[PDB]
Amino acid sequence: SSSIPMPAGVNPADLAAELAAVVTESVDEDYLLYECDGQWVLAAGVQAMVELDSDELRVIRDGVTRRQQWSGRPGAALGEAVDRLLLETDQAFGWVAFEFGVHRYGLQQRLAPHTPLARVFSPRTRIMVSEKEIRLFDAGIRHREAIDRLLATGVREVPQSRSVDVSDDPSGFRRRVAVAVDEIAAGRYHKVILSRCVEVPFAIDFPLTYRLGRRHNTPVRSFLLQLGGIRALGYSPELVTAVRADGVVITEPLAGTRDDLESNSKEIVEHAISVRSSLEEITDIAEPGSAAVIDFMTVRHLGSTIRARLDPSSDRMAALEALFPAVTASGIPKAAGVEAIFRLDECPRGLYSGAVVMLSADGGLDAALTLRAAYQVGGRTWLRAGAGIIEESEPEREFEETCEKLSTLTPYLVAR
Ligand SMILES: CC(C)/C=C(\Oc1cccc(C(=O)O)c1O)C(=O)O
Repeated sequence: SSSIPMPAGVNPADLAAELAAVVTESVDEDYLLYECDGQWVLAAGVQAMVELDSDELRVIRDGVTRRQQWSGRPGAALGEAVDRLLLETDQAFGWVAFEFGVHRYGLQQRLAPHTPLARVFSPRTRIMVSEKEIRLFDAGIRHREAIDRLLATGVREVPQSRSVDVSDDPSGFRRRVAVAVDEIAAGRYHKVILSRCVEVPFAIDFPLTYRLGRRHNTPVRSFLLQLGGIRALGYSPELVTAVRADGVVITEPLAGTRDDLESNSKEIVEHAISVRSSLEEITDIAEPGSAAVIDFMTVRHLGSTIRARLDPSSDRMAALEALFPAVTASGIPKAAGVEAIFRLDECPRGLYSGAVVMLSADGGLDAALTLRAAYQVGGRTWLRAGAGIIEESEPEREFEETCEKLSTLTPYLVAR
């Protein structure tokens, strides 16, 4: 490591995002910026890439692709490969698709071939930005020069945003909600989350947009990425899993949102069910006795925090797998909710309702639930937002709730 104190009057998110823009202009490299506990970590460059797909795992280093057959749990396959990366570097970063959480409910055979489950990479360089300092790991000369240039000029002003209409319902979200409700009435499941996609008809600047949104959102984690043809940014509302080096496993389910919240029976029940659900799953991977709800049904939303100690027969990937996908983005019971999503949502979800991850050689894992994000693939730019569906839900109300959820990003999109 090296370091260079943070200039006063400069916000770490803005600076980290600018650095992402700057390094991109000069070196034209892939990156992932992850915000975690006051540290904005820019993982710059891909030294080695792990691609996990439904049919194959690939490790790509220096343009050389090494393909792998895998069977069993996706977590084991991802885990084995990632552990290898972590022999050479301290951290690895990436995203996990929603579809990583399909084998667990037996739904894998429904995936098309070459369906992406995770992309995890070890970076060439790491730059960490906190209010206190800027830390450099394995920064070469262009990277050093790039930081210097940024520090020398300081951040660009964010241009004004360009609006998008989210009123159109091309995917029949209203119709699909109606269908889900009938099934719920019919006892197929209690809850399911469904979503819609709102195309953005103009290109956006991802780093400038991420900065604008960040000012106006307060998330558990945030991310900006340019990774393998995918561009994305997001302020994750929820922590799916964290594993500490000492083996403490944390998960933080949230079933609150829109006093009345703390007393509302519907919200209370919905929450209690997730907490109980998280506990059971965490129980699968936990040292016997260790699992506890340390904060319960506290309003933050309504959130609880569940703790456990990872069992020695178990590992970080298995813990993520056990907790995947999050209830908040699937439904109850989880197997039925997931199956319903396959039928009733536009798949494959990919990054939506998945996780963005940071892993460490010390056994660390940090996984954040991906909602409130924007994406660019191909020439396609879009947003995705969803709602929880229960027997009582009405489609028009649900449509507006997605609208509300999309207003986290809609006012803040900078073009280019
Ligand atoms: C913290 C978080 C889990 C709580 C909420 O947020 C969401 C839940 C499900 C889908 C989305 C979405 O944006 O598509 C979402 O934002 C909530 O409204 O309950």
